Amino acid sequence: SRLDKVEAEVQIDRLITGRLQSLQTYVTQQLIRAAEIRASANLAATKM
Amino acid sequence: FVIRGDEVRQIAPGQTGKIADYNYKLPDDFTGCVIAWNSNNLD
Repeated sequence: SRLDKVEAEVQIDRLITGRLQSLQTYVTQQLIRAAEIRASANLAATKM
Repeated sequence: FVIRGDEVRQIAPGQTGKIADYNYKLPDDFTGCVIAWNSNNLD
């Protein structure tokens, strides 16, 4: 609302980039922890 | 066309103004060239 449209688009690009890379970080962390849990689970299956 | 010097800055995408509001407006994706010059000595 409070700015020119082009400047607002330039501003919105920042939010887009920040949120996108933050989502990427969360996804990577999920991947690593998934590897952890799946290795442990197969270990548990073998133990049982 | 012919416009006054006050509206000279107005010719650009996203600009407001009398001509921009009600007479002549540019799109954001305007792919072209703008040329203007004084003609007070002729008009």
